Amino acid sequence: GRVYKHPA
Amino acid sequence: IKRIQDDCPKAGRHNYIFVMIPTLYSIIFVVGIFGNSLVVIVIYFYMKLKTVASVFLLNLALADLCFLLTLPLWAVYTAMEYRWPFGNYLCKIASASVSFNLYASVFLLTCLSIDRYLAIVHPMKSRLRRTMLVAKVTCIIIWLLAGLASLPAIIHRNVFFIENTNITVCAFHYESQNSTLPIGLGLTKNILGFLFPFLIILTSYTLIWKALKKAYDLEDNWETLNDNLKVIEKADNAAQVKDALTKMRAAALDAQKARHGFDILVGQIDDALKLANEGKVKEAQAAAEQLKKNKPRNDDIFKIIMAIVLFFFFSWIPHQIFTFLDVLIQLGIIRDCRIADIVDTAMPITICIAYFNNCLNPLFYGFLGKKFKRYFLQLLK
Amino acid sequence: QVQLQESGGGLVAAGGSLRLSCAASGNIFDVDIMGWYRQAPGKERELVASITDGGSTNYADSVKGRFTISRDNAKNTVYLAMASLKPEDTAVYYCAAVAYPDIPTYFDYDSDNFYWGQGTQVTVSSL
Ligand SMILES: CC(C)CCC[C@@H](C)[C@H]1CC[C@H]2[C@@H]3CC=C4C[C@@H](O)CC[C@]4(C)[C@H]3CC[C@]12C
Repeated sequence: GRVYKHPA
Repeated sequence: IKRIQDDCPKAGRHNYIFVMIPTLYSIIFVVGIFGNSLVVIVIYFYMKLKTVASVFLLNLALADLCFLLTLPLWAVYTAMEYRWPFGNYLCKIASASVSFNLYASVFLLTCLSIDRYLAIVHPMKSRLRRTMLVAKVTCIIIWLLAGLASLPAIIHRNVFFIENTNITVCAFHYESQNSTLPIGLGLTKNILGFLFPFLIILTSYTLIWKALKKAYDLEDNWETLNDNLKVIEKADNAAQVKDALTKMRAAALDAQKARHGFDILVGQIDDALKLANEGKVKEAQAAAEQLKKNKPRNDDIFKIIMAIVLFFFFSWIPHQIFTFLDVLIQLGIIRDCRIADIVDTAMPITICIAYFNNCLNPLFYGFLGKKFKRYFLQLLK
Repeated sequence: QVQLQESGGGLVAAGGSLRLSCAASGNIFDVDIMGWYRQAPGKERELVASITDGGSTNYADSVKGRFTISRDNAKNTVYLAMASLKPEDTAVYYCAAVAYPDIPTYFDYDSDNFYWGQGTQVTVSSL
């Protein structure tokens, strides 16, 4: 799937 | 670790982001550590916590300092084009520290706004319920509710090995099927982290707005009666008396709409209007003189209430919209890799806005107090 | 600082009368709202009465119809006329006042614009 690699 | 595949690998990977965003995290770090440290030094050491608002403002700066400790980790992380070398244990703490500070800082402003509604509108009736013990128990509940809200950021935040780019990152994995992560995790940050608290913050200061308006408009009505009564005594014709007596009747009705003889004053002003209209000038001045001081007032308090609400709204509303856009991609409402790029690029921008204004909140709220402003300028002098 | 001096306490028989006074000192501007609090032995403090600069009064349900609070805005004093005193009214009565500085931002991390008094004893014997 997608990768939410942001700090929160 | 786990090896995963990224649907849109080129989303959010821009060189101007990898250069500017780490610089912004450095500006937030230096300014945040500087400002929030002085707030703790002035409150806890020069005031010794004597009010309820001081307990909230102290924990508001302590919560911001914990978030700033993890900030250098995200700076070098974004600098190395989203590469995480700090291990799987340091990411679960860092990602939780950001989610914890979001709920904690917003919950503290909610309770601090409720405290202002009670301290300004109900000073005598709400004093015995607003004590130092209540403020401390309120904060420890806020710590638990924020930690409970940041709990998924501790369980599901793992370090993944992206096979598309051979880049080791830490993130949430929005798996297409058979995903152990909750469906609407970003929805909690929307309603619980913004929508519900903002409606309480907006309601609290609106009632302060309406209360101070009824009190200030009442004083202007009495000031209109006294100033016009001096005009009648200094008048020389019936036209000047007719202008002042009409303004007094209008001011008496506004002062009445704030059980007694307000109709007696209005009726006696109407009796004086019957004389000034018939060319009688000396008779109207006698009836006006027969009928009928240093209160603090700040006409700029409405600009302050205006700035407090809009500062909380415009600081978080960029981050909360793209958070909601992240949920639409997670649920499957939108699967385009083009809109996922503009979301992955704008997310570091919105964080540099929300968390920079949030780290200045304990400093701005402190400057409202005249005593806090006194100790703050002594440390710098 | 805004100090509050209290006076008028004393020991009186049941059904008597007293008049508690409290004048505000050390303030440059007029005091906003003043009231009276009492704390019975072994019980929590409670609000008795409060009167604003406009004249609106708010009494408790246990002293309604018996106590009469008033104030003189010229001298910044508040008078609590107690009548038909009962043995339940035996408590220490405290004077409270709210005063804001010039150009008030309505924020205070030092005293919350709230000031108390020393307190005067009021005792009522049943017989
Ligand atoms: C990098 C972080 C974690 C630690 C470094 C900043 C810390 C130590 C903070 C908290 C104590 C702070 C100091 C406390 C007192 C003063 C005196 C004042 O006249 C100028 C600011 C100054 C000098 C502060 C600067 C920032 C400061 C040194």
